[PDB]
Amino acid sequence: APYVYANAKALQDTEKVGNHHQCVELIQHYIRVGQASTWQQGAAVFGNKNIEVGTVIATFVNGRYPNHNSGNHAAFFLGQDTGGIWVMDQWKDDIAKPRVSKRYIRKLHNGSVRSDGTYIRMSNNAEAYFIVELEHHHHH
Repeated sequence: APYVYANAKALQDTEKVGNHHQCVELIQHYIRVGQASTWQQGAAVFGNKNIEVGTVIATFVNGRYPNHNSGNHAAFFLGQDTGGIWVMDQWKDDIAKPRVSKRYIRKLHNGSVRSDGTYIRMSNNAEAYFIVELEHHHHH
């Protein structure tokens, strides 16, 4: 929890924002999280008993946001249960996603991280989501 938008729950039904209506641009409109290429993988979201409503979360692979992967995604955490997580997000599809809105991301059967660091159906895989953190001091 280094980024927590306390009003993330209020975003339901708002107009999509940013220059391309992309998932990262929703976060960036309200919070200066920077470019996703700078993010460091934080604690896992699914199962985490400490994550606060509004925490900025994202898909992470091998410690980093996978810009190279069509399944990359970012969102605001809303809550969780035994079957998945509720997030607040957006993306460019004006038909499936006309507004900023909540959706349920499930823990999939055998959906845990694979040896190469990847996840099946990653953006729709609750286990792919980690808290967005800052690079530590031992980076160069």
